[PDB]
Amino acid sequence: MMYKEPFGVKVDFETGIIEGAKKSVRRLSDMEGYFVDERAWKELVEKEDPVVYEVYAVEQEEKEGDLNFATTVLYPGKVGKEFFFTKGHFHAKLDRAEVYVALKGKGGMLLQTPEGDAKWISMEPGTVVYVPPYWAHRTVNIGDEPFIFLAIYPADAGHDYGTIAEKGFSKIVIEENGEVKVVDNPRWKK
Amino acid sequence: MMYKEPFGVKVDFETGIIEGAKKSVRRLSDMEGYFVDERAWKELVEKEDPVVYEVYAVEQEEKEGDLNFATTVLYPGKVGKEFFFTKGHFHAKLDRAEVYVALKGKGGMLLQTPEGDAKWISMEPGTVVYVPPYWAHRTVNIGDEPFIFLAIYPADAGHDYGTIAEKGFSKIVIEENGEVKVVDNPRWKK
Ligand SMILES: O=C(O)[C@@H](O)[C@H](O)[C@H](O)COP(=O)(O)O
Ligand SMILES: O=C(O)[C@@H](O)[C@H](O)[C@H](O)COP(=O)(O)O
Repeated sequence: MMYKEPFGVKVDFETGIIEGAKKSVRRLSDMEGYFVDERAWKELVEKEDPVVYEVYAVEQEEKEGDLNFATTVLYPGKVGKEFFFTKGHFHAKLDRAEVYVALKGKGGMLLQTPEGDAKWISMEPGTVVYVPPYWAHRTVNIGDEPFIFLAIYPADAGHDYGTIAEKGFSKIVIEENGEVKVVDNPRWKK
Repeated sequence: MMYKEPFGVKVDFETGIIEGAKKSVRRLSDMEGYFVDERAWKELVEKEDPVVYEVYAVEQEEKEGDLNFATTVLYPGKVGKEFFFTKGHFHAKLDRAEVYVALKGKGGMLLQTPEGDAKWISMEPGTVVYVPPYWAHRTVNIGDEPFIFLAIYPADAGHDYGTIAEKGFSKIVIEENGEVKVVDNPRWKK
């Protein structure tokens, strides 16, 4: 058998860039049907179509017991009142967990069960977040600078984006009167 | 079914302390039969019996797909010429991986296959280390201050300390003439 080669990689905690990893880019135009204010979404796409987030991932062959890791740089912004976020997903193998480490900026995680119950966990540098089996998860940038974090997750966890793409999360994170709010999603189908 | 509660915990990157986690302490006297210079080991135990390392672990019920994480504070020191290190272990389920994130200080990882081939990966703050399936792993502090890191690993990986307790690693990390060396272990049985 081949024993895979151990390695180290440099991660820059100031930029989130993983040396040699290769950036994946999600622009606002890649996120139709995600934000509550659909007209605000369309206008910002027309005017700018900004980068919402970038991901640097180091991934193994899909195998039980193995581990992937990735950084994300989630840029600051709003679509209407709603802060920039990641698409969010369940695992394909639902019972897989994740562990996140916040590195820079100010943000948080929205989590949701298949039944639709949602939780918010605030994230500042040094916060480690336990993403349990069976929960979907989305990260949100509530500040004025990039929100940067590292995620470690099973190599065989896979992705279910579709469920979230259709239903969204049951809570949204917005700014009103200069204050950040977590509130029920008015468009939540269930 | 119960969906486990998501949570965040504060990790202090300067001290490695995980809030609320509860310290496990490994003193030099807990490591008989680990260092090459057995007389140097015995003398330092008699004179001081220093703390070699402390671990703060956040662990789940042993279940496929779930994740544990832990910090270690590996203190600076030598037993003779040999730098302080962790005991080191294989997983009980051998094909489980780990991911480490170096936070503070200067150190590195020694890895070894069941066949006895060994690898060294240098670790400074920001270095992420991929610990592959089937490898044993030990961390080493090659500097003058605590070496602090975070590890994420499968909840069902388990521990095999016994193999390492009897055979050691095939390489040692020492200081000679003010320079750090990685060299063959003269006492390596195989
Ligand atoms: O481990 C993870 O889930 C992350 O690396 C995310 O994939 C990343 O933050 C981007 O979010 P999403 O995959 O939901 O678009
Ligand atoms: O994930 C790990 O393996 C670490 O948390 C180690 O357990 C820790 O560094 C202590 O080393 P050992 O378990 O080999 O005594």
